[PDB]
Amino acid sequence: TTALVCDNGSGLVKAGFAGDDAPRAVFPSIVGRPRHQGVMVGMGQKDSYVGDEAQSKRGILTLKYPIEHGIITNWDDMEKIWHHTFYNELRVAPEEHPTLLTEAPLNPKANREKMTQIMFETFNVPAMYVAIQAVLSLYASGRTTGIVLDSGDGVTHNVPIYEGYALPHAIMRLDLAGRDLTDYLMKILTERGYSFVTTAEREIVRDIKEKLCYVALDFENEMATAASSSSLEKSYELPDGQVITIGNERFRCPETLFQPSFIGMESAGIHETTYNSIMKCDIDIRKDLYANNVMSGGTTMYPGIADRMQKEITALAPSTMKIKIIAPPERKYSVWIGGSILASLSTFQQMWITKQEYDEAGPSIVHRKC
Amino acid sequence: TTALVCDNGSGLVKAGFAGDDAPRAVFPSIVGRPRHQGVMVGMGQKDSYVGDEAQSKRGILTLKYPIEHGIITNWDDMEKIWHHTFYNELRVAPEEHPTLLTEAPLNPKANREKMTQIMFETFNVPAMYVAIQAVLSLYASGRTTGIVLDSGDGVTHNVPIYEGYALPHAIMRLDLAGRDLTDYLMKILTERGYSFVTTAEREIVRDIKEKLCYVALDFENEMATAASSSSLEKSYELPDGQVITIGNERFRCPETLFQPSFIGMESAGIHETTYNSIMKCDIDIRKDLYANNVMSGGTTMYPGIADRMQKEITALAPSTMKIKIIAPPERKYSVWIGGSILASLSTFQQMWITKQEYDEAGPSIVHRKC
Amino acid sequence: YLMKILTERGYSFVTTAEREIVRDIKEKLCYVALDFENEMATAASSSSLEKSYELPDGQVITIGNERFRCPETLFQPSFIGMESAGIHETTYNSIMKCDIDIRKDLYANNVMSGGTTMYPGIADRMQKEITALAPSTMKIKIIAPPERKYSVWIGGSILASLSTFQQMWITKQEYDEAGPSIVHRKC
Amino acid sequence: IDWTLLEGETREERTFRNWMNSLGVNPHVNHLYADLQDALVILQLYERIKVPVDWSKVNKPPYPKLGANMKKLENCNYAVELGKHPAKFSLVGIGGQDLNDGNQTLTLALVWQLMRRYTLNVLEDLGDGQKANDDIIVNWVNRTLSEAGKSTSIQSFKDKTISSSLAVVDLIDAIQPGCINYDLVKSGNLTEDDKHNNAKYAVSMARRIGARVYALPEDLVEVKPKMVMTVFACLMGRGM
Ligand SMILES: Nc1ncnc2c1ncn2[C@@H]1O[C@H](COP(=O)(O)OP(=O)(O)O)[C@@H](O)[C@H]1O
Ligand SMILES: Nc1ncnc2c1ncn2[C@@H]1O[C@H](COP(=O)(O)OP(=O)(O)O)[C@@H](O)[C@H]1O
Ligand SMILES: Nc1ncnc2c1ncn2[C@@H]1O[C@H](COP(=O)(O)OP(=O)(O)O)[C@@H](O)[C@H]1O
Ligand SMILES: [Mg+2]
Ligand SMILES: [Mg+2]
Repeated sequence: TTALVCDNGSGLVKAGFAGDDAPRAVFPSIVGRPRHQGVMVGMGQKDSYVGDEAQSKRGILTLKYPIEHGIITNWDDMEKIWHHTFYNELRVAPEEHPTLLTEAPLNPKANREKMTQIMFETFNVPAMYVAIQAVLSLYASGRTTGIVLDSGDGVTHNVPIYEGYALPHAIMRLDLAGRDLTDYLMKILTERGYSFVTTAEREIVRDIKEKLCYVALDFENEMATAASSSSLEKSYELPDGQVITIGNERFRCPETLFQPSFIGMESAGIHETTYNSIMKCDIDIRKDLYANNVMSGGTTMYPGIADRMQKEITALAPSTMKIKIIAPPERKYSVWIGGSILASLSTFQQMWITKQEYDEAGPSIVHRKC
Repeated sequence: TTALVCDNGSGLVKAGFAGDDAPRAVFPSIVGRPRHQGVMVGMGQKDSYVGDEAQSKRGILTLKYPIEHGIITNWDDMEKIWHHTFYNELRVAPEEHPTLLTEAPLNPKANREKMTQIMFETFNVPAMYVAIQAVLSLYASGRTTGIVLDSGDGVTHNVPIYEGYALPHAIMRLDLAGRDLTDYLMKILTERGYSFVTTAEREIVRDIKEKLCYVALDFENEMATAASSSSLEKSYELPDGQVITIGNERFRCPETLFQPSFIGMESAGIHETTYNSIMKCDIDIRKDLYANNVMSGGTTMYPGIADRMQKEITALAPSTMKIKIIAPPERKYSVWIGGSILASLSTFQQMWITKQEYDEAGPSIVHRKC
Repeated sequence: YLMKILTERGYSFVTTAEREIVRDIKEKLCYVALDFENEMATAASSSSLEKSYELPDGQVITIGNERFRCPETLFQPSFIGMESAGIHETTYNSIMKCDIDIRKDLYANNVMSGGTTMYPGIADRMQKEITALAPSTMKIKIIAPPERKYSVWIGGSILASLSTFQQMWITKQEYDEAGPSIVHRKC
Repeated sequence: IDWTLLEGETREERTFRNWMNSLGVNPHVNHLYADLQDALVILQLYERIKVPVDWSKVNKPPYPKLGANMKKLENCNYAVELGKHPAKFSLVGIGGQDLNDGNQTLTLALVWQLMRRYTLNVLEDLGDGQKANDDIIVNWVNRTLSEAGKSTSIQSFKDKTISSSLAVVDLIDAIQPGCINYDLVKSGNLTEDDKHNNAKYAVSMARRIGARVYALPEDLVEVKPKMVMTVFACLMGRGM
């Protein structure tokens, strides 16, 4: 009938139908289990909480993410989220819809193979496909040339594409994304005396990060600005009514994207990783890659992150090239939007991994067809 | 019915209609094929890139020349260039036009036989003819006496003609031309740290050839001038914005024409090859040949090439002859220009190889009629 | 490239200290396949090519297919995105650029040196690949001494101990006059 | 009918553009390298040259804002595919993305072969079968004009007497006596400039009777022999 587009990120699940312009279901990719003692009869019958109900009852739960750094680490909890996606949030029978799934590059091969076997044997989909997330972000931009910087909850990765051809040797992947920024904001919030330890309190710090944090155009003068004045101070009200104030941690947290040494990592920032990915490409295609730096994912939604990238790559570029970052306001769903474009094309209808092909080749068919 | 004049050399294709004074289509004779992985649907459909498009998208292609040293080495890719020439660049049906083709002297006989078979059995031309390039370059100058130095991309050859009579025993041929100067410039550019390896980077070095290289009048004083001062230094901007500087390789690259031992060849330079061809001619026609040295082809376009041939031959000549180099500004199309002159003559209309003659004698007809 | 293809099994090495671990894995477990397409079919069926390696922290990683796919980049540089030809074709192309009279003696003396020529099966593969490119009446002979890793040093101690070499040094007096450019004349 | 000269446009592109509009494509082609990029006009011209087009494989001009370029790129891939196998054109090195990008050389490499096929079909339905000839159609006009009787008779298409449109307007009313209309015709008092007006005066009514003439008036004022024969070939079909 119609195809399902499911983008399983580390943090959020984006699901919907091919041909729409926005996902129908966006809920956190968590599973919660009660950690206290049930005393009222008839109220402890529920063994697990999955979607937004795991988030609303998080005070009495321990929260687990099945996906970490793009790799599915819990396969029983992943089937819970897929059951929640198909039957509760989209309310469709998966046996009638081909399903399009997404994955990051440079990812273990058993990950792609297991989600193929899950969809065919547990959910019994007629066909499926696994696409690369950065390729789909280029579909959403209406482009066939450009280097994509995708930064979500688990993985930051770069994929150069020129005229619809990918250069895999230039694909660069960094395991630094939003969940690592949230954990660093927790670590530096203790400097002002605010302590967040519980997995439920980690969801609070993520809410603080998405509201008050921003990228400084020049990091060393924001530090001098915040040291002398209090014009960067901002307040946040906790769920119990307490009020916390941060002035310096607002831009020290996203600065880990450009200085990964803040969290003790030896890697280079996202500006140098993009430039190094371009310099691994043929000298003829570099001018077009400099002019199409496509941004994607929720970790690129900080205020002032495209101004900071445009300034940092310009300092590394040969001063004759013109640098252009395309950061659309719909960045958070570019991977999903591009997936619904791809699954709607009639030229794509012969590239599904049909169940017939899976029955004769097994779960390894996904490596040849994707 | 207007005749077609296709002067396809090792480097470029020159095509047009007999009667015009300049070729209508001048594109590189290359065929590119994608070397990378196609990821976006609807973009991997093109299997071959032929004309200037292969030059536009060379970043993702491996570029092959179907012609090497005047000899067609890839007959499947040579038909692509001819199909592109007739249908895309000229937009004529070959079944209605006699086609004039060119070829270098002392060339394998199967090359001329097989390009006669292609023209009759694949393109189904009404008539065709194969002409020697150095003879056509003499029509273009409006002469009937002279010795032609033809230097293109693959072959350098000398042909002496007197009163419209060729002296075949004095015909010279040197397999050292523009392409071998490109490969020498790539090799000596690494002395400054500039590395060009791929087939797409050879096109960048050829571009540096045609814009910055010149012929030294006296090689040993230019070498001492460039060593002391810095006035011969020049800069060039690569496609990605990097700036390279060369000061000494400008005149050492074309010096290989006069000292073929720079690339490990035992042959003599072009100045001693044209002189050896004169000394193989009858003593009575030598004075006329000394005063008509006709240069043609792109490799004769270096600044100072004609003043150096004048000086070098004068040192070998008997000091009472007067040496005259004829280097018209339209040198690059003399072979094509002279072929449009020849195909326009009414005297020539009985010299075509018609299809009826080919149907009774096969491809060998070209050996007796041309 | 071994680091890049180790992530297919879930082994992530990203730091400059972890690159020294991958170098150690390469030198101990990698080998050149005589026929690449048959070894790929062999590893895809059984697990007799699998081997284990213990990391400095005690973790044990297993590779079965990356063992010969890593040195295969020498013969197929397109694995790492390069357009160049393999070391067997580059060696053959160097011979074909030489005088036709000296090619028979070059075919019979193919000398390898350096650490990257120390993979098990590298000389058998070069022997087989050049033979397929040679005119079938020549004799291809690869010379791979067990002391390959120090051939450049060993030959430099032979050269520097010769008495005829003692006039080929660039002395300090020569450098004091011509400057650092003296090295281009004497060497 | 539009007869105007653009600032930059070669005579080859004017002939192709005029042939498209005079053939009845649903949009009005104003720029060749800007109106063919969705391949809808090209797919329409395939029907005019007896090439079957499966319209279930074509994306209709209402395009979603998301993935519109991929929708148009699929159309260009179908147009190039139909040119190779069933149309038997020679399209070497041409893909769908060349039409979609508006490549000037490779767009003209396809449209000139469409026009050649269209003219070839005009020259074959005039006869019984697979015969196409020029001197059969030149004495036809010299014969059908004797029914009324007028001093207009040409030897071939290269004659300079058809420099003015007096010879073609002499034939335009022989088939249809209801289009006499010699009000604006000129005879004997014509310069080089004023015969452009009657050339348009003659070509314009050819579509009124039913002769689908796709030649420019400039192709008639001068004696371009390949386009003037199309005018008489298109007039024969309306006549007989
Ligand atoms: N406006 C925002 N500012 C800063 N961070 C944000 C914003 N919106 C979302 N994020 C972060 O982005 C991450 C989710 O991004 P997303 O692309 O949905 O991840 P995934 O690819 O795993 O679904 C979360 O870690 C969240 O904290
Ligand atoms: N201005 C220039 N200066 C020096 N060399 C040139 C110049 N223009 C073209 N060339 C050389 O001319 C060659 C092509 O010449 P051409 O006469 O077309 O050869 P062919 O007859 O083989 O096609 C190229 O290899 C290029 O290096
Ligand atoms: N047994 C082995 N098998 C495979 N590779 C090896 C082996 N021993 C050394 N190498 C590789 O060869 C290189 C040895 O360095 P060497 O040959 O001395 O190079 P260089 O001359 O540049 O110093 C190292 O990079 C190492 O990775
Ligand atoms: Mg994501
Ligand atoms: Mg030539």
